[PDB]
Amino acid sequence: ADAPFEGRKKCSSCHKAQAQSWKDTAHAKAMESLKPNVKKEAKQKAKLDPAKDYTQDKDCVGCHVDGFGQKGGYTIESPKPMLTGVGCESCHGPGRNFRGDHRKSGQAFEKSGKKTPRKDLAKKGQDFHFEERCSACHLNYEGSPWKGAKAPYTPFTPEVDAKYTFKFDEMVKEVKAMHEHYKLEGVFEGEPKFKFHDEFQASAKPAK
Ligand code: HEC
Ligand code: HEC
Ligand code: HEC
Ligand code: HEC
Ligand SMILES: O=S([O-])[O-]
Repeated sequence: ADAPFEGRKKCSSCHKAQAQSWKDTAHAKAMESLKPNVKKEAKQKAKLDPAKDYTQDKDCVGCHVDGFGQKGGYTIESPKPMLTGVGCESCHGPGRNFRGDHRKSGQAFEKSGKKTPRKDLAKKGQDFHFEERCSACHLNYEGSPWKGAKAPYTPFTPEVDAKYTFKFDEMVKEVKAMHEHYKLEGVFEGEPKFKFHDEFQASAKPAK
């Protein structure tokens, strides 16, 4: 089983606070990095060509868009703007099947306070762990600590520069590059629950 990708539109329409915050992160602008003459210095350090247009190179786009190589995902032949940049489904998982449960569950909660178990969403493909997905992009290089590495690899590795060292427990809390967290009403409950969920909700900004 597995759900296809659809893009950021629906998620963004119901979750405007996260979407507006996400919009300003490096992830949202990931495709701009593949354009000619952008990030020239970093590209030279990694021995890449600073003037090359890498926006349609299959050795690069896969980690700068949503669901490359997966059903419903971004393709160089049909590069959907709503799948351009590392977006919502790249971390939360393809949403085709679970976004429907977010709608119905939210309606049920608004009408009667009924909560829905996270177990139902995980069954529909939602990710509440994240490590593996971040790793498929950030730790995808030869000999990396992550067991799933396979080409094409990311040019940006600790070997190129120590700043490219990725540690999940640290980076997932990187407030300068992850979307801000906002308070949830509590529609969903139970396991699997992200290990830092309560920590993030206790420190979250008001839903407004
Ligand atoms: C409106 C019809 C929604 C759409 C479209 C999507 N989501 Fe949703 N989501 C919705 C509700 C009413 C809730 C509960 C909010 C609350 O206050 O409790 C959610 C919740 C989430 C969560 C949090 C899950 C948890 O562990 O508690 C996430 C991470 C989330 N939604 C993500 C998400 C994504 C990526 C979507 C696009 C595929 C998406 N949602 C669509 C309502 C709606
Ligand atoms: C591939 C589809 C990715 C997934 C999944 C995740 N990240 Fe990522 N991240 C990716 C790229 C291509 C970039 C660079 C964007 C650009 O063009 O500039 C990034 C960047 C970050 C950063 C900022 C840079 C840094 O400080 O290291 C952070 C903090 C980051 N990414 C974190 C992160 C986490 C915690 C993820 C899983 C929840 C995650 N990323 C997934 C590509 C991809
Ligand atoms: C996933 C396996 C990737 C492939 C294939 C490529 N890139 Fe990407 N890129 C990836 C990550 C995880 C990051 C973030 C690194 C960090 O920690 O900051 C990036 C980042 C870039 C950047 C920005 C670098 C910086 O600002 O210092 C550029 C310019 C970039 N990537 C270009 C690029 C090109 C041209 C690729 C094909 C040759 C390419 N990347 C592939 C992950 C992945
Ligand atoms: C990986 C780099 C992510 C991207 C891209 C997006 N989100 Fe996210 N989101 C991420 C994490 C690790 C978490 C915490 C999980 C938890 O259960 O605590 C979240 C959480 C949310 C939530 C829950 C409420 C909140 O924390 O604000 C929502 C509604 C949510 N995310 C929505 C969302 C949307 C619409 C995105 C695309 C614009 C999006 N997220 C991208 C990691 C990542
Ligand atoms: O519909 S409720 O989750 O705001």
